[PDB]
Amino acid sequence: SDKIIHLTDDSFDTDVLKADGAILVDFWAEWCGPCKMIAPILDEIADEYQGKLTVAKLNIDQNPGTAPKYGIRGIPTLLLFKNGEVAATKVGALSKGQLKCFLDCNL
Ligand SMILES: [Cu+2]
Repeated sequence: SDKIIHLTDDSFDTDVLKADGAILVDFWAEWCGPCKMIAPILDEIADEYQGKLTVAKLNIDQNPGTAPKYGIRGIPTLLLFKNGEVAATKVGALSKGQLKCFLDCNL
């Protein structure tokens, strides 16, 4: 969890929208079982992809406003930004194999 950027509604424009290169933003909440299931998987990808992209999470309990500006309907939802614009999204829980499948396709 040391390799994962903590986002807030206020920090978002700077950390994501203005970042150069690729960011994988994880929308999640403590009440979200399937969001917690993929947290470890996300830590390994921060690891293995450390030279390719940044991983970020935004808690929707404590930050209610950013997700609607993206039409996100419930969590987990992963958004891949490239230079502050969404390139692709993946809704629902997934496995390690499915997550790197998703990444290896847009990097
Ligand atoms: Cu860590």
